Amino acid sequence: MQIFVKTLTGKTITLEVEPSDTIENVKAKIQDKEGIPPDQQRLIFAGKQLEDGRTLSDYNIQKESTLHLVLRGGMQIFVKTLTGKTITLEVEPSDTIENVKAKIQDKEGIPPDQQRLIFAGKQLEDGRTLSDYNIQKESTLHLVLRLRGG
Amino acid sequence: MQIFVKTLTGKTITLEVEPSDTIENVKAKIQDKEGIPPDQQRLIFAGKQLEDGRTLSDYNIQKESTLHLVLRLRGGMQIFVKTLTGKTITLEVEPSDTIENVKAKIQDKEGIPPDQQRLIFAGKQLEDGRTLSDYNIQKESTLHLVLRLRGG
Amino acid sequence: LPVKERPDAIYTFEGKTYENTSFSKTGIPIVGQPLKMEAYVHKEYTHVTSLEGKRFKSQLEEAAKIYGEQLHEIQGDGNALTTAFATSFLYLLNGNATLIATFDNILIGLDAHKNIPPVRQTIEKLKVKNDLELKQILASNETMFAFSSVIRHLARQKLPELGEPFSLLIDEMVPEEDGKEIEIACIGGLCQLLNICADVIYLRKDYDTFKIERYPNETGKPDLVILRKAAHFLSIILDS
Amino acid sequence: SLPVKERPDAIYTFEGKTYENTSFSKTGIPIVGQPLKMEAYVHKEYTHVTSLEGKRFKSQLEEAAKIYGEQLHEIQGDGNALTTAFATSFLYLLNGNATLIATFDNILIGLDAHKNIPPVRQTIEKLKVKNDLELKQILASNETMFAFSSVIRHLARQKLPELGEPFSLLIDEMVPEEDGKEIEIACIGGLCQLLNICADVIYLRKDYDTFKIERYPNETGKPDLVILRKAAHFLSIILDS
Repeated sequence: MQIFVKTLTGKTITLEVEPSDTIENVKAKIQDKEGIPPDQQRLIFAGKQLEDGRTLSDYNIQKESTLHLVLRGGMQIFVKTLTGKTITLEVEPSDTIENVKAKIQDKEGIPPDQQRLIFAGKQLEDGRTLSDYNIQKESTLHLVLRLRGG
Repeated sequence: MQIFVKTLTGKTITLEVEPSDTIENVKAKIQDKEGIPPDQQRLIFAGKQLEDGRTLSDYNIQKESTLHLVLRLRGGMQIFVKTLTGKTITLEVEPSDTIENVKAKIQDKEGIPPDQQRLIFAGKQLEDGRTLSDYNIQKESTLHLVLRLRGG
Repeated sequence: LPVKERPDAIYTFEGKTYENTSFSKTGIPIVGQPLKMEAYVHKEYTHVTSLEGKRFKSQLEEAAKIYGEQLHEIQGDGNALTTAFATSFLYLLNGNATLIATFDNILIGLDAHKNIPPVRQTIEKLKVKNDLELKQILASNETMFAFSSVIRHLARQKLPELGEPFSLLIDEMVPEEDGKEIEIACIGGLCQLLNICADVIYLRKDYDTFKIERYPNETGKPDLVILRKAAHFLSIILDS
Repeated sequence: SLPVKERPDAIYTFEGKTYENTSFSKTGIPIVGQPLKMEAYVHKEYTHVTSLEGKRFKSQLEEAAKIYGEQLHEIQGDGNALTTAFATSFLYLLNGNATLIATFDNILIGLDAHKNIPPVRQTIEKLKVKNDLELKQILASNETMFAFSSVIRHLARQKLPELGEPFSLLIDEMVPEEDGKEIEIACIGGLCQLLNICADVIYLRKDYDTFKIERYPNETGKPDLVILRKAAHFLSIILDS
């Protein structure tokens, strides 16, 4: 199916997609053609937001359908690497540690299962939330890579 | 971890793997280094066969472990898949293999995803969840492959 | 279908107005003008970064290396398979009186269809090789839509006569309703009926190289070259 | 311990045929291999490469050689490859560097008793004057390099906690005491901090077309060591000047 996407600047573009393509994959195609990074993309269709996990078929998107890029209150935190590199993330108090490691992956290319996160001298568990650790605005987390070998 | 693999000819090979790697992924590494197609590979470790879906950690495989490539079981059924153009594809299957598993083998030889394949036998389209025995597909039987790849 | 989903619809979302577009408003023709492949790649993959896009880009450039430097874009109205076929078929009909007569004889035998008369009038204009008339034919959205719908109707009526698999899967493979996608096997059947050869270029996102589906025999010189870019079809202008 | 059929060198029967597990001692793989051109290593490991993971590793290996050096040392995967690859790259830097030998020797004197400390000290003393031939003999001695590797592990466990977090908190998980237990990459960063040297660790990534360089202790600086991570295994790149 061939769909339409209208950018924030009003430009209209066509995309050759398939019903099974996920929304995350759509944003990747928008970047390949127009250059907008996926982290800046917020897509809507018929007045409903699209999450990276669904597919076009779920939102009954078909040929000639039009998706609109729109502007997005997120909490800013920092993740410092062993060498002192500072990573800036946008998070919510309900986000789990696994979600934060997924955000680190999108910026550093490191799989979540290869990351350790430390806050207040404590290692953070993947299933718990940021609120469980009292991680607030401007808090700084520490990233230590695993990547073990022998 | 660094493991050993011994081919049917006795040659010994090393592989740099990780505990989470699957057996299918190991066979892919064996092909990259030695060239044996994964469909010919039957791996054992400590006298136990290895299934394509499990991982090395499951078989408590670690550093210095040795995997052996062994001959396939006798008595397995050979079937043929003929495309719309007349090309003949040859597969090794068991009566318990599902139609989905057969399409996965077709993918490994033709590079076409299973969800883009139709299989027909006795003028009837075959369902993914049923087995070859459920359709009375015997040794040397011929199935027909019709590609989907729809577009508009 | 719901109002908010329809083309050209206007709605509001979080205090801002949005207007869905359409093929008629964007002016995208049924069959685009001749376009060099390198220009098409720059249009679709100017900022390519994803693995799927890099593979499509390199496979598109390899296809042009083999078959021809130019192509026709095809509107994704759901009939792109028959529209791309008609485009490639018209290049073959240009100046080929014997093939035009064989095609006209098939059209006469088909059940009634509103677009059959205009298609017959069109192929009459190509008995003598005329590149300029072909250009005007391909530039007419109404002419090419008629051609595209006639190929669909033709496939549904004649392919079942070839036997299996077409007798068993015709409705799933070539739906009657306009705008419903068609399976690739339809091209293979059409080549068999018309006694021509086609190469279909299956762009694969899971592999570094494309896959060539050649009909009716895995050997032979192609008369048509159709490219499948996801669930969409384009027509390559075959160079000699 | 572990079942008989799983042990190295074990012989068992499977479907009417006999099979013999191998081992590092039977295959003769040295602790540290001889200098090997990268193109020769790639030909060994990826001569029939077809998978996406292997083609990425192959292209990332060839780019690594373009940047850092044409030759490398293979390292035995006995579970100590991180400290063995570190020792290999470190010995190239110690060759002819009397100042660094003294700094390293001073750390060794302070470490808790260990049988392999005396031989390591005698070895580095033989490198105060640049001697490529002695270095070649050192790296070719399985006994010497195993001793060198185990001393680095012992050294890391004793001294890295003194750097503070994260090492004080994760030392046992990051650098196990038992020989043959894999070590996490942060151990290299700590060692560079203690020894006041710079290292580039080349993380070969199967999910990306390019590798990722982990540089310690600062994301800027000229590397003295170049260590390559190929899956859960480490090799040592011979640094060209």
